[PDB]
Parts: sequence; structure tokens; C-alpha cells
Amino acid sequence: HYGIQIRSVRPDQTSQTNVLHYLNDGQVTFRFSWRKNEYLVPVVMILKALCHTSDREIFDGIIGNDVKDSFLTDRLELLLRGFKKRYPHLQNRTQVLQYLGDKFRVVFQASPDQ
Amino acid sequence: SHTFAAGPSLCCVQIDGKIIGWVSHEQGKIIADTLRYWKVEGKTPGLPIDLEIGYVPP
Amino acid sequence: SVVGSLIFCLDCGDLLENPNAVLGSNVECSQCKAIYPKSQFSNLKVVTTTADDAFPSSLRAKKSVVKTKEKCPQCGNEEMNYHTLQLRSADEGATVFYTCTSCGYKFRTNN
Amino acid sequence: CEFKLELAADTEKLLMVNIVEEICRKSIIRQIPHIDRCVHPEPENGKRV
Amino acid sequence: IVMTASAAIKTPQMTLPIWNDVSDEQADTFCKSISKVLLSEVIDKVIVTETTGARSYVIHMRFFDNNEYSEEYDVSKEELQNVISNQFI
Ligand SMILES: [Zn+2]
Ligand SMILES: [Zn+2]
Repeated sequence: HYGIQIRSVRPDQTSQTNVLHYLNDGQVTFRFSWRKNEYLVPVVMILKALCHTSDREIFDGIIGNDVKDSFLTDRLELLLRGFKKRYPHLQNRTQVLQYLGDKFRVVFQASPDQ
Repeated sequence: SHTFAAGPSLCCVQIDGKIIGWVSHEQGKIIADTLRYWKVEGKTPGLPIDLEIGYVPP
Repeated sequence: SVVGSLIFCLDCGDLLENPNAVLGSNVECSQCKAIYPKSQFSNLKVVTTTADDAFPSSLRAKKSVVKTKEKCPQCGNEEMNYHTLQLRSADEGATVFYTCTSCGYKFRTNN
Repeated sequence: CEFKLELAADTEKLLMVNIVEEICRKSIIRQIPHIDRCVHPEPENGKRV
Repeated sequence: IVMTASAAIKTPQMTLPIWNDVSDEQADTFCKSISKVLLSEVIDKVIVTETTGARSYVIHMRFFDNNEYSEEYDVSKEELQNVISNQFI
């Protein structure tokens, strides 16, 4: 029943929500809606597609100096290893971003040139 | 860019939904009281009176 | 690079494999493919005390509660509305902004 | 009450606190079935209830 | 009652007539013997300890003092051992 939700508006005053869910398995899920149906993405696919990341820099962005907080460290074990388990490929930013474009090509009405 | 900080032990300074930086809970109230004192005293040329400064204390 | 129950590479920061699921004596990264031996990864100890509010009871509720003037110079007034406010940093003194009601004159005080 | 609990090395990580808390709320020390509480209120209208 | 005639009633109760022989002290130590006692209601905190590299766990469940729950729930020391032995694990 947990989750977080932002409503981001564009400079032309048009909105887009990006709801994050919490799964009881341990992982989290990015949710959006491009047309009148919803779509679910794990956020480590997006954390590694925005910029060129390490995997300790994903850890250091959530964990501050509170490494000894063992609630957060155990829930972040399951988040980063679930990305390596479910997606054993997709190691760098340019490979995660091609998977995310292959799955959202017919729905975002893409062009054959891109 | 060079912060190495996260979590509720700090207060995250955000303008319009982007991180400007990180500062302590005690200092983040001190630097939220000037931002009201300097927006009302209209002598600082970067702070409008239109600004909404929401300090959520720990 | 060892924090908690997880180990990272010392070159690219990628999360290394669990050493109890890899063929022996070597933990290998997936991006740099560096050689980390399974030795000197000895104590992967993590303790997790329960949520401190996870068990509601009539007994847990018992152990929590059984624990047990200014003289304004303009016209003369002692009740004068003031409000301390630390402006710039904690280094300087708190500015005390005074506001009168019998005359309405205002002034501030560094120290 | 302390007890060791080993697993195989093939298995990945379980939380084992959210497991234990959910088991500790379902385990009963003593229970008459389909009765969860028994209250002795003030005696309404003379009789003892 | 009327519209649904629910056998899955929301908050069922049962009124029990106390005898005139048993006093108010024999009646409220009696209602501590019917009302359920969870294992959650007796535990102060649980400290697990995981050392891996065979995944080990040290499940250390800390209770309240024995003078504190044998008065509150009428649960003896030996009966709490049998719940962990035969029911909790
Ligand atoms: Zn590496
Ligand atoms: Zn005055």
C-alpha cells in the first residue's frame, strides 16, 4: 500500500505523473501512462539510463553516512541484485537505453529512422 | 555536485523540484529565515515576494 | 568496498557476485572482470533488530509510560511585543525584533 | 530464546525480519477458537455481564 | 441483520452471565484465560544476525521479564517454551 508520487509539469504547463511503487519482494517499480493504459518499469533500468552510473553510486545516492542502518542496506541488496538477476545483460548506459527503446517503440509511435 | 548526502538526517534544499544542495536541519532553518527576511525587505535583487519557502522541520 | 552484506568492485563500483554461488576461490566482476579472491571476504555480518513498533500489545504500552519587560523609551511600556530570530548563521547573535503597541515604535537588538 | 537457522548457499537473500514479524503475529500462546478478547464491563441494569 | 443476513458478522459478541458465587476478582482473572495471547504480545524485540560466507541466521527473540508477562497474560515460563518448540517454528 506504500508508494511515492510526483506530478511533473512541463514549461508548456502540461503534466506527467511518475508514481513509484514498493513491492513486498524488495524491489520498486516506476509507473507511468502515455496513453489511456499504464506501464511498469523497474527503476534501476531508469537509474542506469539517465546517466553513466556506477553501482556504488546508486548505493551512495540512497545511503548517506548511515551505512549502519541495516533496514536500508537489506532493502537495497534486493533492489540492485534483482536488476542483475532479471536482466543479466544491460551493463552500461548505452545498452540499457536500447532495451528501453525496443519495448516502447510501437507505443510511442516511433519512426523507422531513429 | 559534490555533496555525498541523503536521508532525513539532512534537509534537502529544493527549488521547484530539483536538488540545489544539502544542509543541516539546524542551518536549514537559519537559511530559511533569511529567505523570508530578504524577500519581504525588497532589497535583495534575486528573491521575489512571490516566493514560497516551505521549510519542513525534522 | 565491503559494506554490509554486499561487495563492490574497486575499479568500476559494480556490485560483485555473492561468493557462495560462484565456482571456487574467485569472485569476478561483470564489467571490469577483475579478479577478487574469495579469501579476505570473511565476515559478512549484518544484524537487523525488529522494527521497534512491530509488536503492538497491552504490555509494551506499559513500559513506555511507567518510565518517569523592555521599558520602551518612546512613551513607556513594559509589555512590548518581541520576537527573536537568528538571521544569517549560528555564529552571530539572535536579532531581537521589538515592536511596541502603546506607541508602535520598532527597533532591533544585536546584543 | 536464541536458535541458529542455517540455509543453503544456493539461495539468494531473504529479509528474515519481515518474515519473523509476520509469523510472530500469527503464532498463538493460548487461544479459545473464534474468541479473541473477553471483557468484564460495568454491570448494566443490575446483572453481572 | 435485515438486508444481507450475514453469517460473516462484523463484530460478533457473546454475553456471559457471571454467577453470584464468583466475585469480581474471580471473574477478571477468568477473562485473562479466554482472551487470546499472541506470541507478538510477549516479545520485546527480535535481533536477527546473518553471517554468510551456508547462509546462517541467529534468531534471538528477546522477551519481557518473567515477572512482567506472567502477571499480564498469565503465561508461564514453560508454556512460552512450548509455543516456540511446537508452534512458532
Ligand atoms: Zn568491476
Ligand atoms: Zn513603548
